Amino acid sequence: MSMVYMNIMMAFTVSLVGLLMYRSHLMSSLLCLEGMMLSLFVMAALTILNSHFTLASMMPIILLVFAACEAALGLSLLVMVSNTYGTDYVQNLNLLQC
Amino acid sequence: MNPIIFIIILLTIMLGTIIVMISSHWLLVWIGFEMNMLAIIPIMMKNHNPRATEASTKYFLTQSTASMLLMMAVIINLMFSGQWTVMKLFNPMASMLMTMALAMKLGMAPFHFWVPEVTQGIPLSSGLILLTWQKLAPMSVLYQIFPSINLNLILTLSVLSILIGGWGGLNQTQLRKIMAYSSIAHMGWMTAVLPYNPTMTLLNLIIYIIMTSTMFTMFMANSTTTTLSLSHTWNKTPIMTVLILATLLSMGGLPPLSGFMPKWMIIQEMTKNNSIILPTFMAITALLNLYFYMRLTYSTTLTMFPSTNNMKMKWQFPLMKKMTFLPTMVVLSTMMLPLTPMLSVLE
Amino acid sequence: MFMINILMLIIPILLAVAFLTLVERKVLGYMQLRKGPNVVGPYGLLQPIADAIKLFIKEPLRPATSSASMFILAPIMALGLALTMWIPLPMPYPLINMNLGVLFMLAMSSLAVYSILWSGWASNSKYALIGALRAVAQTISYEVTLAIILLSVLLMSGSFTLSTLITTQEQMWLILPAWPLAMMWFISTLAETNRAPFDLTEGESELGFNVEYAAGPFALFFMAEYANIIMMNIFTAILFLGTSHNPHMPELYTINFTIKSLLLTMSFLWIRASYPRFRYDQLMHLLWKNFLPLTLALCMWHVSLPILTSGIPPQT
Amino acid sequence: MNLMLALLTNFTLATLLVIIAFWLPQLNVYSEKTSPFSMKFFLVAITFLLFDLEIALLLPLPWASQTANLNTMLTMALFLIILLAVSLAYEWTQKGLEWTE
Amino acid sequence: MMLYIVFILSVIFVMGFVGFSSKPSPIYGGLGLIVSGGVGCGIVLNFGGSFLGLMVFLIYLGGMMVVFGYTTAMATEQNKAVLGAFVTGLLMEFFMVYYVLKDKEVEVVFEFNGLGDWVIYDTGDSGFFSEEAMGIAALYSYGTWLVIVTGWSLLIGVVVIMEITRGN
Amino acid sequence: AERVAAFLKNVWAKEPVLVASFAIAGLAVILPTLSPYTKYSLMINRATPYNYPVPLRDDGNMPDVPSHPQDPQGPSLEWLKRL
Amino acid sequence: MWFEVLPGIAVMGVCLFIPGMATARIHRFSNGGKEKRVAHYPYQWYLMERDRRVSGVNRSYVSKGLENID
Amino acid sequence: PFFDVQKRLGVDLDRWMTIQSAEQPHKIPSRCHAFEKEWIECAHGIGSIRAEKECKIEFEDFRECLLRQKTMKRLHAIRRQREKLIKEGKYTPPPHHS
Amino acid sequence: PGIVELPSLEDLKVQEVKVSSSVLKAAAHHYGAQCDKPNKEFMLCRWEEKDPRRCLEEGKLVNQCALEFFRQIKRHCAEPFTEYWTCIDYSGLQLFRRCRKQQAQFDECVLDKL
Ligand SMILES: CCCCCCCCCCCCCCCCCC(=O)OC[C@H](COP(=O)([O-])OCC[N+](C)(C)C)OC(=O)CCCCCCCCCCCCCCCCC
Ligand SMILES: CCCCCCCCCCCCCCCCCC(=O)OC[C@H](COP(=O)(O)OCCN)OC(=O)CCCCCCCCCCCCCCCCC
Repeated sequence: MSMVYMNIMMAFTVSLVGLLMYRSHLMSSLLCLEGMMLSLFVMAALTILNSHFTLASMMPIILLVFAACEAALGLSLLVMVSNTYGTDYVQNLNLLQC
Repeated sequence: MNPIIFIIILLTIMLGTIIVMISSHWLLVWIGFEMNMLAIIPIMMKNHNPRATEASTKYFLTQSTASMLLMMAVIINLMFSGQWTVMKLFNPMASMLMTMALAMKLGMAPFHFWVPEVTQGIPLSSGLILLTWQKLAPMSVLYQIFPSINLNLILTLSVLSILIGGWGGLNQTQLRKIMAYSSIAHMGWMTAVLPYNPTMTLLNLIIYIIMTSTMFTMFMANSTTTTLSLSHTWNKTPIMTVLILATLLSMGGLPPLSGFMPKWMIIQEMTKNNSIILPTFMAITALLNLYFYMRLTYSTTLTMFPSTNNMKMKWQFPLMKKMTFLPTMVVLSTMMLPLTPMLSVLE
Repeated sequence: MFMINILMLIIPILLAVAFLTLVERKVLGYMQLRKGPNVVGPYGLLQPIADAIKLFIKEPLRPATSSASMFILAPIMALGLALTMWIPLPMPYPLINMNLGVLFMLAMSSLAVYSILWSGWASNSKYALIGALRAVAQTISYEVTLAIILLSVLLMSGSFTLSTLITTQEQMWLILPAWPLAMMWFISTLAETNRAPFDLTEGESELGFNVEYAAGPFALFFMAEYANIIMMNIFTAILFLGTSHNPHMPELYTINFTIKSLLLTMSFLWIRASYPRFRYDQLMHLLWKNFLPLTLALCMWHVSLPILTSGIPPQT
Repeated sequence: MNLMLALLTNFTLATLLVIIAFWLPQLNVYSEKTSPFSMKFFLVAITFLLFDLEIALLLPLPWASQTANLNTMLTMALFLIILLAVSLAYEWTQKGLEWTE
Repeated sequence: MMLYIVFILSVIFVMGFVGFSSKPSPIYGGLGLIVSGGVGCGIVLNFGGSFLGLMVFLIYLGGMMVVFGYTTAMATEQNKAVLGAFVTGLLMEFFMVYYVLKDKEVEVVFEFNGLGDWVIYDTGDSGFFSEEAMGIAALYSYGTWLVIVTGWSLLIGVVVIMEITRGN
Repeated sequence: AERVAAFLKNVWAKEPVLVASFAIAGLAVILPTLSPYTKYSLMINRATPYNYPVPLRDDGNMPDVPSHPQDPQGPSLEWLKRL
Repeated sequence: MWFEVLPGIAVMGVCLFIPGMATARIHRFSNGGKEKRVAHYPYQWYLMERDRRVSGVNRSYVSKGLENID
Repeated sequence: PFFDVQKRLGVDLDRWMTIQSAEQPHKIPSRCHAFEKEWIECAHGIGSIRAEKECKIEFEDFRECLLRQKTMKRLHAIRRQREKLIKEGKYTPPPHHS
Repeated sequence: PGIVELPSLEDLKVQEVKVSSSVLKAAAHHYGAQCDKPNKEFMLCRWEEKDPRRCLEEGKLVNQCALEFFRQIKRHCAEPFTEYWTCIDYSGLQLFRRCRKQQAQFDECVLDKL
């Protein structure tokens, strides 16, 4: 591939592992989710710019617009979780076991 | 919720799924999924209670993670082939993430732990959308990229789904959880025949949607969500118990009902490819599904459970629920075996 | 020589900010029938120097901040970004000749909200946080109109290059074809920089976020805030009051362009002395219910007006 | 390299003033002194984000006016701005832009 | 050492990810994600993407990340695991950097090279325009379908969030 | 005829800002259709030569393609010099 | 009186004039008495680099005219 | 597509950005326009089962222009050999390479 | 695979046109109306052959016409031209509209002399 791709590709892996291992806060994981889209944004832009894929120069912007809209929907749920149990801890969200 | 906003949100759930099915570009496929997840959360939060809030959160995190993996597969596929077309992927690593992203969205084992819990925390009408409509979009993509899916991966996810759906359903009394595990079990059949004959993936999907929609509709009519509450139906609407018996027997694959057709055709398309061990193991493990279906038939229609005194006040009012297409769905769920050769319309 | 160029831009900026404090205190004084500083040096010309030394040899507080690292990051970010917004300004030749300079200034300006948010956290006071949240909500709300208005003006210019705005106004000021946008741009710059009648932070009896700062750290927030007041008024003059550029006598441009930039900075001091203060719910309604409907409508008008007159500017 | 030096100088200068500000008066020796989530604020931030994203789709308009398909370009440009105004109307009528409990 | 600016930035890019991936307090986690975003724009700028790079600052850092920090300060109530994860992350980064700088070839899932990013740049360009800018401006002439679906999704985002946050 | 006047004169008194916004937006959607100069915008955009005009191999039957830039054949920008 | 406010304005005015005056002069000093070349687009950069090779001295601003042509 | 609505209605919703050799604004080509064109014209109409065997030569060239894997191996070999001879006194770079 | 064939260092040698971009940009309009024929043959060669090794001989012809084009200016209109590109060279953007007065003299000189 190339030398830069290794770190971008390894940055996605770090964020994925970070998202799959919650500690206590729900806000912490949403950041790991928005880190993933940042790595995908940079990785796609590197590919498109280097190959002179002109019409694909708009794709990274579309990736950013939808990923931010999804992030907004994520924060709204976090707020409604905090207004119920007083904190954004994931251990509280355990009613559905039974 | 305002009625007009309810229609608008529903049409956006449909539009998201339609965009996936009419798109020749991976970006529009991804946009289709995003528009679909954005619109379905409000119908899960509509009852405004902690359980709904928890269910919507567990669904968002699962579907958000799945969409990120899918977009990672698309970019890897762009690097190694320089195109966006919705077809076979050109990198084995892209195929694995793509296959795993779709598995998470579908709810296949071992990416299954959210289906019982999300379906339990939302109303019956929201569960009907979740278990029937939300399965169309991922299956459309699998129909198109199956030539490059890793055989050992797709067949391994199929086998686990059949097992975990079977064992999970035995230990349930809540109706919403029983359908959730029933949904996991039937997914394994659809993806087991996919490498061999994708036409039978659609047939099993169509039949599953018809049968599943019939069950949820009958539960919604009597507002029943637990096994016991369903056992009072014989004393309120006797006809509805005979329809539940017939559909439950159909879902179990017992001939001569409709639910035997997909299990019949999938076993045919696998023995043609010299696959004998897998269809037998799949068919035998499906008896677990027939068991906890039969248990509901014993407490609903074949025995008369205890009733309560206040039930007598219900006899004086009719059913004002919509029960849309219930007469048509129930007949299609039971009396379609003589029309099996009609599956060619799906080719 | 470039390093000399940077210092020839930074030091004069700080000196200009130092003597803007004096000019503000004296213009306000004469509009109030008094004088202002005229004892510390002739006509108060040494007043800025006395204030600087006094603050930098006064003991700082540094309370028991929850972090103690955001407390030091906030003033670095505020002052660091404030000086960075000057490097692409054509006066008439930029220090850095960016192709997307107008977009660079929007990007760097939207990062100044962090210093407001971080200093709220560091104070460790629950009430000081509420004041920071109101200030942040004000800044982001009014940079919606900065972005759309700027886009509308650039449709008559053709690029994001800041020096192309000089060519665009080589026959006529843009204040004439776009005065309605200039009005809402001028007011939007007051709200961004927390200036009266939009200074709820400094508007005691309702709240500020930089209350726990004293001595040097307080002066750093002050210097950054006033350098943004000069910068935004330099941006306005370039945008709406273009000055003709003669390549053989560039100093002629700088003198005329400086006079306009001063007159617009004095207008900020003029407006502070004349009006009472907006309520928090009232400046939000001034944006979401009055400016935004007009800004969106004028954006539609300015996308179509060049097309229907055959007046689309060149790309280059 | 020029833009890199300019950023280095500005932030390096700001750091120096900050540290010498926290130490210059400490060259002096003064005796030791001793001794609710709001929903409307959140909705302002979210409304700004969705509006801010729609602005991202409008920034390339000046370049989009250089095309040979002005009829198509002018149709979509007025569609995005009209849709942005529809969002404002929905919040306005649904009491989104209010500060009274 | 200025020829390897892109690789140096990428190394800082990863270190920031290990910062907030270890999940310190949300205040510091968001701080680390701002650093990675700024470094991320730096990489995109050096590949010829100026509009895309600046769009990161305006929309990602000055947009979403401000809402993240704004919501953290209002709904977050301002360990060994954090340090353990953070130290584990840096070591893997060091070894990946160490090997790609020793033999200039590393095989982890993919075959990566270590010559330098500059070796794949295009060698010819004499246009009177920016190729990146032309593509993005095509959103209005070619991307009619993209504009409609993107705009509708943003409009539905407004409707959906108000429904979720009403609470009654 | 009287209903509209009563309605228009009331928004003009209570909501002058909104009345201005809709009037301005309404003109942005209507005038381009009726404007006779909208056709010159496309012609100006098509006339701008970003690319190189690659020449065509001569076969003999091409009387509409000039052999030299200064020949009278081919598209002319005379209309632009007068606009 | 009001004109006693001017001396503060003159100092503030002079400090805003130095950055503009300095950049214009430094460019001319460093570019052989001409304005600094502006290269926003690849074509302009290509010509400037070509001028660097044609100058003999590795400087973009040393122009060679007809006297350099045989 | 699962449903070929675009072909039925003859409307180009998203086929304009699928490949990098399609029509680009101002006729700007991608770096691998020639290679993509050759592979597309080789594999057209014969299904992907055959194209995986009867158009392998073109595909390998296309993938070589995308990631440039083979070229970087060759340059890497030359650099090592020159470096090895450099630290033995056995090589002398010419004046125009220094 | 095969071996990439390259021309020899003596097959590429030619008399260069060593004049700055301001000199070219001042004579661009007259240059394109005089050397059109050798120029367009070379460009037709490039867009058809798609290989720079196939159009080297056409390339040398392009150089020769430019050298001969500038010599004629060197003979008849030297001071007017030297004063034209000196004004073009002064602006950072090399604008035509800043030097209309000097353009007329050079334009008129070539009209009478050539
Ligand atoms: C042919 C096609 C033509 C198309 C274009 C036609 C345009 C026609 C004119 C349209 C109106 C013009 C827009 C003006 C802006 C209106 C904004 C607005 O919202 O007004 C109502 C707003 C508020 O209106 P309101 O508070 O009275 O009430 C609003 C409506 N109700 C009653 C329902 C609440 O006014 C304000 O903006 C308040 C001003 C705050 C204090 C500002 C201090 C002013 C200091 C003087 C500065 C002078 C400007 C300096 C500019 C210098 C620039 C270099
Ligand atoms: C073809 C392409 C263009 C297609 C555009 C279609 C989309 C339009 C998007 C517009 C933006 C969304 C705004 C929609 C909301 C309209 C306002 C509203 O919500 O109604 C609230 C208002 C409340 O009524 P109330 O306050 O109780 O009493 C006084 C009311 N005047 O109730 C009312 O009485 C308001 C009356 C309805 C408002 C009608 C607005 C019409 C605007 C068109 C004007 C065009 C004129 C242009 C010609 C100008 C010539 C100078």
